[PDB]
Amino acid sequence: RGLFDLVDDWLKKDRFVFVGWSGLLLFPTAYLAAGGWMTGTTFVTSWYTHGLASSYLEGCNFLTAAVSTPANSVGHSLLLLWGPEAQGDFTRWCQIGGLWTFVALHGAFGLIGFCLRQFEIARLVGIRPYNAIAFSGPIAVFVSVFLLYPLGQASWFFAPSFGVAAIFRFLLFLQGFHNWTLNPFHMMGVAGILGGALLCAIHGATVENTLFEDGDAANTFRAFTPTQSEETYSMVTANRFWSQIFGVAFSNKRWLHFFMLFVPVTGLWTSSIGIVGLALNLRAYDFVSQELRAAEDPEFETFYTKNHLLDEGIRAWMAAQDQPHENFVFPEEVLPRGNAL
Amino acid sequence: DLDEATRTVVVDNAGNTTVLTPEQVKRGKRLFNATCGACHVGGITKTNPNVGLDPEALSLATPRRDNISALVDYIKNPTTYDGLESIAEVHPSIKSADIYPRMRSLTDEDLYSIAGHIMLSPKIASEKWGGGKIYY
Amino acid sequence: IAGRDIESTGFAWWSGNARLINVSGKLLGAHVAHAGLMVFWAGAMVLFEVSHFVPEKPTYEQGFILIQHLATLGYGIGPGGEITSTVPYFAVGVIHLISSAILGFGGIYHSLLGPDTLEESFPFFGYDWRDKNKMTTILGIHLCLLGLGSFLLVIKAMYLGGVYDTWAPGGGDVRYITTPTLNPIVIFGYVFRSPFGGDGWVVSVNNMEDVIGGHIWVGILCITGGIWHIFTKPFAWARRAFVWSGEAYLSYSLAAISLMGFTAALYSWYNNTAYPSELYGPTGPEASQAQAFTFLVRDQRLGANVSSAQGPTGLGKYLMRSPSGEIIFGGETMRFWDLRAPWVEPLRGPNGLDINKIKNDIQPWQERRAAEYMTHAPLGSLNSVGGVATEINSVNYVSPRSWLCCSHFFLAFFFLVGHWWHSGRARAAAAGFEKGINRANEPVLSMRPID
Amino acid sequence: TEGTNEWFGVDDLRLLAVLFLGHWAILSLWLGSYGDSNEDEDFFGEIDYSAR
Amino acid sequence: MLTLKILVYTTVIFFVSLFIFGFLSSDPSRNPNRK
Amino acid sequence: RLPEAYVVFSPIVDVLPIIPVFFLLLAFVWQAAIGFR
Amino acid sequence: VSLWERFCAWITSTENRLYIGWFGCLMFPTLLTATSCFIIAFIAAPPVDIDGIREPVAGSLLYGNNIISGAVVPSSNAIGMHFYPIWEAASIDEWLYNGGPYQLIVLHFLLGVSAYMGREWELSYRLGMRPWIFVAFSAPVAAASAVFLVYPIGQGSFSDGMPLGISGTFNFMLVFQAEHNILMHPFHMAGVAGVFGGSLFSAMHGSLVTSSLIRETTENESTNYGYKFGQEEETYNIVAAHGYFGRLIFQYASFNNSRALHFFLALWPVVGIWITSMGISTMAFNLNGFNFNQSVVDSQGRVINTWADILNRANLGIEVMHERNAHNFPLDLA
Ligand code: CLA
Ligand code: CLA
Ligand code: CLA
Ligand SMILES: CCCCCCCCCCCCCCCC(=O)OC[C@H](COP(=O)(O)OC[C@@H](O)CO)OC(=O)CCCCCCCCCCCCCCC
Ligand SMILES: CC1=C(/C=C/C(C)=C/C=C/C(C)=C/C=C/C=C(C)/C=C/C=C(C)/C=C/C2=C(C)CCCC2(C)C)C(C)(C)CCC1
Ligand SMILES: CC1=C(/C=C/C(C)=C/C=C/C(C)=C/C=C/C=C(C)/C=C/C=C(C)/C=C/C2=C(C)CCCC2(C)C)C(C)(C)CCC1
Ligand SMILES: CC1=C(/C=C/C(C)=C/C=C/C(C)=C/C=C/C=C(C)/C=C/C=C(C)/C=C/C2=C(C)CCCC2(C)C)C(C)(C)CCC1
Ligand code: OEX
Ligand SMILES: [Fe+2]
Repeated sequence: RGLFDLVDDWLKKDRFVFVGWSGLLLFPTAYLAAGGWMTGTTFVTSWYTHGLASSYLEGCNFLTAAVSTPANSVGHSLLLLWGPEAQGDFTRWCQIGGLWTFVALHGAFGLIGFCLRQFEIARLVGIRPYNAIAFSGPIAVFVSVFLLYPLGQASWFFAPSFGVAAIFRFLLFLQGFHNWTLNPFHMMGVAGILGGALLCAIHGATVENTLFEDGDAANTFRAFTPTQSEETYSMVTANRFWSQIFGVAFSNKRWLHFFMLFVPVTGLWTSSIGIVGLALNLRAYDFVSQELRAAEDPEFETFYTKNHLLDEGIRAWMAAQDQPHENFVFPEEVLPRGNAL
Repeated sequence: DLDEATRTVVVDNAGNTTVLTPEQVKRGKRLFNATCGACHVGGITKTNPNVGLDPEALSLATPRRDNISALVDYIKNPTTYDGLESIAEVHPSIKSADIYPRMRSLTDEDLYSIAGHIMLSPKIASEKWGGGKIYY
Repeated sequence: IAGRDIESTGFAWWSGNARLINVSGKLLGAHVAHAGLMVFWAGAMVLFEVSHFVPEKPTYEQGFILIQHLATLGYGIGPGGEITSTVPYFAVGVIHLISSAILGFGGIYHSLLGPDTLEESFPFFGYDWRDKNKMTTILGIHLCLLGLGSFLLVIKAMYLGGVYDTWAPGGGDVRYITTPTLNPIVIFGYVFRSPFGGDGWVVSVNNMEDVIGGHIWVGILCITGGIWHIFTKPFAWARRAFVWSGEAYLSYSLAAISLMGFTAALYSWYNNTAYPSELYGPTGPEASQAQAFTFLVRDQRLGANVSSAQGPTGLGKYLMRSPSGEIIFGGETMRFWDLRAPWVEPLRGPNGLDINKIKNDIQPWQERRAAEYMTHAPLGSLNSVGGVATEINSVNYVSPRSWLCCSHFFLAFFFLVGHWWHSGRARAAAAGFEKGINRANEPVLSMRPID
Repeated sequence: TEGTNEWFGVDDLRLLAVLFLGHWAILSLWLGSYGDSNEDEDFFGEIDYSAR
Repeated sequence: MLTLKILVYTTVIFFVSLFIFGFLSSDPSRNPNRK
Repeated sequence: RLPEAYVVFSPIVDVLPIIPVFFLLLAFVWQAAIGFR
Repeated sequence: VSLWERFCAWITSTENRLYIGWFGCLMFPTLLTATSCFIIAFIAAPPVDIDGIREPVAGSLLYGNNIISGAVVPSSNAIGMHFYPIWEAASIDEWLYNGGPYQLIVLHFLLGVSAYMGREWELSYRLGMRPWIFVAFSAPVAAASAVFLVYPIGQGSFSDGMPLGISGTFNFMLVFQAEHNILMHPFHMAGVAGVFGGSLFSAMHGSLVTSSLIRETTENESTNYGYKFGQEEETYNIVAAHGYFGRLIFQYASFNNSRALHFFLALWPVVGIWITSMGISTMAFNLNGFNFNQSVVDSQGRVINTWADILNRANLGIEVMHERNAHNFPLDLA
């Protein structure tokens, strides 16, 4: 009837890719985060920001290429193309590291626009919105690492660059400087990721091994029409199996599939709380009862004090080349070496 | 950006400087990694780390070893660091090249390019050559 | 088209060679075609390994794996691991290449024109999987060949040229095995050792007299057991324990071939007798001892008493004492104190490394060997740059031991998975429930209350 | 003495009489049912359901 | 220490022999299909 | 390298170990042309 | 009638509370001895010479540790690969000093887990199930045998084996990074994709079932009580969740087949952990990951740094500091 109704009926039309209202936020912003990454890893260097090479023009393969974080002198500037740093020039915008905030900002509005996509399709199909709530897990890892972690730090420079090996140094930068593995929020996150991979490997292998005979063929994939009301696997058998192997087992398909949602997602929320606590440098660095004892008793050694000496090697050896803006000129005689290494 | 001023290396004990043609610096790298680079990788010596390929360490040898003519001298007749006795029996050489099968086929220009690589590499990388793992 | 779609058989295209279980001509043509590929690779790889051979670099620096098996047989090898000729390596790679064109033609004949079942026309070759007299005959015929193939090693090492002994007195050279060891307390001594350190179950055969003397007993067993399974029939206990079907025999092999898969992958890491260090490069244990021996020679020239040289931990910096009492090398190399190598065994005694022989008799070929085995340690990378994991990109070396111990070991786990898949199906195909649970008769419902 | 090359780790003679009386004490249990059966009765199955 | 050692080889080849003579005990026939 | 009567065929021999991989891909090409039936 | 047949009938009975089976004849004695020694060695066990340099590393709770730092320490560098039982130790005090209980726990663990795996087969045979849950459990058995068995073999000592603890795990992972460069190795890459993908398709499948549940309850009671146990009606509209994901990405990327869907959940992690556990195995024999250090150069020949060179300087920090007293010679061959 009205003008709003014609636009509402056009976006929600059955077509190849469902656009909806949320596609106006997703499809422009996701296309430019992805294309900003493919351009930045191919053409744009890191020679002026980090003093590296992170492009395909500079000989890096898929692994050692990245879209890199800007300089520490930029601080937390948004680095707009028209801004006071770039001033409209495209070429000087790329050399300062403007594509990285271009990827991260238009990417953050892609994950907004993709989670709104999951509320919109669920309302048209008419289902409960648990996909949009389980996808809030990965939103809490993007925001609290690519956005909330460099905000608490000195600049955008201490953020993960969007490249394969550039994530890998961020894994190593976070052990030596922060002792991230000791943090109980990672420990509750590893329990959800390795716990979530566990549940789909079991539920994958128990459904597929309690199937009913619905055909004479040896292939069991053929014997399932999608609109049938009979269940395709014996729940009573699978309960009787695991009650004797493992001792305790699900007797509820509604509780089972909810539990496959809770376990992976909670590991992304609990691990997201800790990385917000490392923006503020509130790290779980030391057990002081272990540290006061190892200072007074020069014979008491645990595995825990062995990890601190591994972190002095990370804090001293890479920090010269890690942070060229700070100009660490270490002598050879201050770098902690071991015996004969 | 391999300028001929950068390719110009010292050639004799007096101090004359000649330039290396661009096939000398290319064969000089392939031959060095294939022959010498098993132990002398990046200027350090694996089996005796005191005696390196540093331009400081080549100069302090009792015959001065920085020259191209002095390095090819060492290859055909390797004395020690103080130059009193020969270690041709244990270092690969031309004189003791029946034991080492790796040096039975080397010409004069091939040692001229290997010694070119040992001399021209501290001019390219100033501190990485023989600086150990600190300067990797 | 009948027999070659899912409507006739019940197997999809991806599990398509499972249609060959109950046809015998198509199955025979498949096993002789894959045998045509095993041959064809080995002929074409050696020709590839000959055309890239350079006499300057050693045999292991050039990254070959197949022309070093023939050098252990003794073709074209000189004294001290120096490959001389490389005309006989060309000859072997052609015979294993021409012959695959014949085995290729059997795979394309028997599987595209041969009868589907041999049991109709050819009653000698035709069979059934459920038959137990025929299957032990097929096992028996193909065991007497593995007996005869073991004597070809013994004939070649005693009569036809000899084999390469790295322990040969005077240096490693092609040596006729004159007097092999035929003692079953010694030969089956290996088979019942511990697999752990120091004993090292079957890897630790340390001379060619036990190798060639051992392949005699293999030829004795595989012929008597070949004749045993031709004549006889499986006993009462053997008929009750097995599943006599087609896929069950396949999952019996896949368990045993994985045993051979791990063991050949552990020969290549530790053994320096069947795999000479002159050919395959130094072992994992050997390059750890060659480092400590090199700096032993280095600081002995500085007038340092190396026996009384107190280490930084309080142990021996150079010579210390093993937990069984022997004089060994010190460092992280104290774990590899069982390293028995032809360049360190001149310095042994009853007690271990003889200190009098270290102070006086170190020969310069041992210094040329320990410096060669330090710089060519088996530590590499996938892009084939050597050294430690933090080495810069200048050398191009990964040891051929690390390619064999990481690829046959790689396969030997997946063939253990093949024992798990193919025997889970074959035990359940014998029982009837491999297609799923019957809806009319569920076995769990006719059981006790659950508790 | 750890790294001795002795069969099954049998160091002393007394450990043999342990091994022989372990396999045989259950073997004799096993022969009480599956022993003394007909060793000449076949089947053309994949699996036998003969008797207890 | 040679008294403990005797006790272990009893316990190992007790349960290993129950394993070996378990599957020799007509073990394929113990299925819910028949017998 | 190869003997002197065979140095001519040094390019062809370099391709030859790859050829067993090409039989694995020949099965799928044959399954595509048969229409996966 | 016989005593053995009345014992085989009990040990293979599915009417037991827990199925014992013939693999339980060597699962239960193995894992209860790995357990009962672990609880004692984690709580009360004296310090252990791990580096073989007679510097004993404390690992138990009574010697001033916690849950995080306490760990069953691996055996000595002095022992190395040698089999070290209690009777080959001349006292228990000599056994506990040299890293005794690490070999007693690990060897009774790997036998009990490889018997727990075969036990999952056996009950699937006696219940009429298709058999292959135990093939999915091969993937953590591959990974447990990679860090406790295969990596001590190729490195030649159980001292390089993984410490049974929490802080000992991260001593294991970091030292494995410096010496082998696991992150650049494509098999750790193929299993990070296995568990990121595994936790994706877990929470992606578990959401689309819970989204499309059928009304069987009221708003006061729980959602889960609309499933009665053992019912034969399907508890969710699978056509609904297919039409949702058929619009969320596009139409042809959606499994309408629930059997092929529930197979892909078992394929992706298990293949990802088979491949990963053969990354530790091929890096046990020092076939390390990629090494792109000093790979990008200018025309002058000066080394231009990359991200791998920054990653290298993190590896050089751990390499020069791990086992800071155990080394005497310039190259960590072990
Ligand atoms: C080791 C590799 C190998 C081998 C030897 C075989 C062999 C066979 N497969 Mg098979 N297969 C394989 C891998 C292999 N497969 C793989 C990996 C898959 C999964 C994609 C399949 C899927 C598959 C299906 C789905 C089916 C088979 C079938 C068959 C059999 C008959 C084929 C036939 O009659 O069709 C005719 C074949 C052709 C027309 C192919 C022509 C290609 C020619 C032979 C290539 C020759 C090239 C060579 C260089 C020439 C050398 C000549 C010599 C003179 C030098 C045959 C025994 C069929 C079967 O079960 O039969 C009952 C069947 O249904 N296969
Ligand atoms: C293990 C492999 C194997 C097996 C079991 C068979 C079996 C069979 N083939 Mg076949 N074949 C094979 C390989 C094999 N073939 C190969 C490799 C080729 C290519 C050359 C052929 C080419 C071929 C043709 C062209 C024909 C057969 C035929 C037959 C059938 C009758 C053969 C006959 O008359 O027997 C009696 C035959 C003999 C006694 C002659 C034996 C002579 C050989 C050279 C002795 C072998 C020497 C030695 C054992 C091998 C050592 C090498 C080894 C280490 C690899 C029979 C089922 C025929 C058939 O089915 O009829 C339609 C038929 O026409 N085959
Ligand atoms: C490729 C190798 C191969 C394969 C697959 C087979 C396959 C088979 N053999 Mg065979 N065999 C082979 C080589 C092979 N054989 C060789 C080379 C020999 C000569 C030594 C034998 C000697 C042989 C005999 C004597 C018997 C078999 C039997 C069997 C059947 C399975 C039994 C089994 O595996 O128990 C595995 C069992 C063990 C590894 C341990 C068994 C321990 C025995 C029973 C203790 C009793 C002492 C006994 C007299 C042997 C003394 C040695 C020592 C143990 C004291 C099966 C058909 C049995 C059969 O049914 O005969 C037809 C049988 O009785 N085989
Ligand atoms: C030798 C081998 C013998 C088996 C060994 C036994 C060990 C088994 C462990 C018991 C799990 C008990 C947890 C109760 C849990 C409980 O009772 O749940 C009971 C629950 C049954 O749910 P139903 O379907 O009955 O629920 C329907 C509705 O009523 C939901 O409320 O079963 C499961 O879902 C458990 C599956 C996950 C199992 C979680 C196990 C996590 C591992 C343990 C973590 C702790 C280890 C800490 C050590 C420091
Ligand atoms: C930045 C920017 C921009 C732009 C944007 C865009 C427009 C972009 C796009 C772009 C794009 C969008 C890109 C793409 C790329 C792609 C690529 C380059 C791909 C590649 C691929 C590959 C290489 C892969 C591979 C493979 C294959 C082929 C098959 C098999 C598998 C694999 C995976 C291996 C603008 C203007 C706004 C401005 C601002 C800034
Ligand atoms: C059945 C079937 C199949 C299979 C196939 C196959 C497996 C085959 C094989 C094939 C084969 C296995 C082949 C072979 C061939 C070979 C040949 C044909 C050779 C020849 C040779 C020559 C020609 C040489 C020459 C020379 C000389 C003489 C001297 C030196 C140089 C040269 C080397 C050049 C498939 C998968 C498709 C599937 C379907 C069915
Ligand atoms: C050449 C040589 C030699 C020799 C060799 C020998 C003489 C061998 C032997 C071998 C043998 C003598 C082996 C054995 C093996 C055995 C086995 C590995 C067994 C297995 C068994 C089974 C598998 C069973 C199973 C079962 C059960 C447990 C229960 C019931 C069921 C059934 C029956 C299935 C020597 C050392 C001098 C050195 C180097 C060279
Ligand atoms: O033990 Mn445990 O960590 Ca395997 O690397 Mn060599 O060893 Mn000793 O150092 Mn580094
Ligand atoms: Fe499900």
